[PDB]
Amino acid sequence: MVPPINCIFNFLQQQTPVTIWLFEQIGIRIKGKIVGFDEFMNVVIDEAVEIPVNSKGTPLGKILLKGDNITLITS
Amino acid sequence: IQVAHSSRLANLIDYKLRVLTQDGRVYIGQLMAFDKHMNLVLNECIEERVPKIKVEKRVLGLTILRGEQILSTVVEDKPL
Amino acid sequence: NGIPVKLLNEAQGHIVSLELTTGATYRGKLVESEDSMNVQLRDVIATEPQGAVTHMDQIFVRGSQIKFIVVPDLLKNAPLFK
Amino acid sequence: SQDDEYVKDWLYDSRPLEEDSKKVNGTSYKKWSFDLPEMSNLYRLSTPLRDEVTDKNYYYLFDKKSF
Amino acid sequence: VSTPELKKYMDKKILLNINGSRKVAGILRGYDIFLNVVLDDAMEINNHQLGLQTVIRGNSIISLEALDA
Amino acid sequence: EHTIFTQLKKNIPKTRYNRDYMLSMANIPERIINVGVIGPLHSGKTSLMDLLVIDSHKRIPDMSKNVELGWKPLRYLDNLKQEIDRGLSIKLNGSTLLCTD
RNA sequence: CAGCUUUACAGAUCAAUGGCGGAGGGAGGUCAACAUCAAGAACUGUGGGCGCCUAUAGAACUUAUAACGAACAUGGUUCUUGCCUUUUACCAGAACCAUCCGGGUGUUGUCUCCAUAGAAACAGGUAAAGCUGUAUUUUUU
Ligand SMILES: Nc1nc2c(ncn2[C@@H]2O[C@H](COP(=O)(O)OP(=O)(O)OP(=O)(O)O)[C@@H](O)[C@H]2O)c(=O)[nH]1
Ligand SMILES: [Mg+2]
Repeated sequence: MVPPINCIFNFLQQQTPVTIWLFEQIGIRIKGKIVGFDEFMNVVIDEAVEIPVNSKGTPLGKILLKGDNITLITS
Repeated sequence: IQVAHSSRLANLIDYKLRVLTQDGRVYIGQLMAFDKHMNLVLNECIEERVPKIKVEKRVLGLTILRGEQILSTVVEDKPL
Repeated sequence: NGIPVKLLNEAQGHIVSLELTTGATYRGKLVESEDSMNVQLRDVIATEPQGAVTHMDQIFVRGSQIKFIVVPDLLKNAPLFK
Repeated sequence: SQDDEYVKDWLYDSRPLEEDSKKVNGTSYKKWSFDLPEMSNLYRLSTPLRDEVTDKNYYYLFDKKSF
Repeated sequence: VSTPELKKYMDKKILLNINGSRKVAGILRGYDIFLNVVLDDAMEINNHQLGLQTVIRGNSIISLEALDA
Repeated sequence: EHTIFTQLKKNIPKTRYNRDYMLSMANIPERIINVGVIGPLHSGKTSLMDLLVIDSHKRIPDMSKNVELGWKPLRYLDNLKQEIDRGLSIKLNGSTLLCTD
């Protein structure tokens, strides 16, 4: 068994290709690699990229995204 | 419509209550149980939606209404 | 403890209906319930908001999404109230 | 007036409690309702005549049924 | 504190209904008190997979349906 | 009439909850526990059962004054003439009780 | 400590209305009379569907090592025995039965000793009694 806290600790140490979907949001996705972790689901992401959905690679950098509006993570 | 000048919700329990909902429906019936989170248990709940003309109507009976999806409460009628 | 949530968990086993925030109704045997209404069903018909019925074996739901739950006429009788 | 501090005053009476309106029904003398310590006193006093056998098993093959 | 009893659904594929009519297929890996589903990623709704191992947030869950019996 | 006794009547002692509800509940499994209380001689298991039953029902006929008070135990689940007079539970005289957790 | 609900206050307007009203004692008594207490574990009423079935209210007392009594006699009839031999009187067992000494409640009434008010709330305040109260994923940030 793996709780989300432990799977994100794998994503923390690895820093492998993450793709993030967003809460109350279908129009945009993110593509980066997990760098931080809070006690809440707040995670800072370096090498992040704004990726509009397959209904292109748009510009985005390193971001502290407020993690209460997360949907997906996959490193 | 008539009702006593009541202090709080629990004092007027088992009264026929028009209860609004955030999705547009209104649930009308005699309330059995309330909660800290405003979850309600209507004895003779009746599902009444407002479609885009005239009222939609349906009978449910004993049902739990979750509190989060409530708009407000209104007294429709007396007990018995 | 929540006296409506009390009723829900007491209603386990009966053929109960369930509509969510999405407006998609359900109907079948209940299995599990908790403080946060983490509902499970069996033999559940799953009517979509349009009216498209899809029969399925089981389902699990989160409490935040739940709107209202149709309980039978048996819980009217006993024994939670008095 | 120390061990036998409560009953001593009334233990030797025609009707043990003529009045004592709390402890008995009245003067009809039908019912009674003592407090604890006086009951204790009575018990202690009754040591010679008291039943003095708590182990209900004791009457084994010596009950009325057995007889 | 009340742990959602997903040990009946542990190591089984599940059709997770999530925000905006989106679906997630995938075998279950674990969970927490907030219902955050740790699962092996599969095809997302014709159909296409994003990621290998995923962690879905509880707030975004609409439902989760028993694909496997 | 008879000596080795039960109720033998229309008016069974009324329950606090209603037996219709109990039977309804008994429609589904995962909601019918078969307890079968067990133990040594004079564990008190029959007395425990009696306590449960009394708790459940309103007024029993057999629950006399003394038993209500709690001098004698209302051994409600030793119905047999013998099981009384002998002072032992001897056969299975269980009960179906809609029990609140 | 805050909210609500209840009571003793002071005066209130006293409408609003309630409710305690077409408001009316208590404690006892070696005091009565009446009912009644061994029965499918057992009682009674109420409705309804045809003496009964079916839902509804109720139920003091006495009990489950079974009994009103944590107690204990007597009399009769038979049957059996003993002492005997003729009966009473008896021995002590049985089965039946009765009598008696008492008991319980419940209801009436009397007898006694104490009594002895035909109106208080609302607006609050004072003080006291019964419950509740002290955002960062599923309720409300
Ligand atoms: N001191 C004490 N005695 C008890 C307690 N519970 C029961 N007893 C006594 O011990 C006996 C045990 O309870 P019963 O129900 O009579 O016996 P039982 O459980 O039927 O025993 P079985 O016949 O073997 O099932 C009772 O008859 C009581 O006298 C207790 O809590 N404390
Ligand atoms: Mg002669």
